[PDB]
Amino acid sequence: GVGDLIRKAVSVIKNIV
Repeated sequence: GVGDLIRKAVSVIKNIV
């Protein structure tokens, strides 16, 4: 469900920060 697909994105948000 939701949360697994978003991870790929969220994880990227921190990768830069």
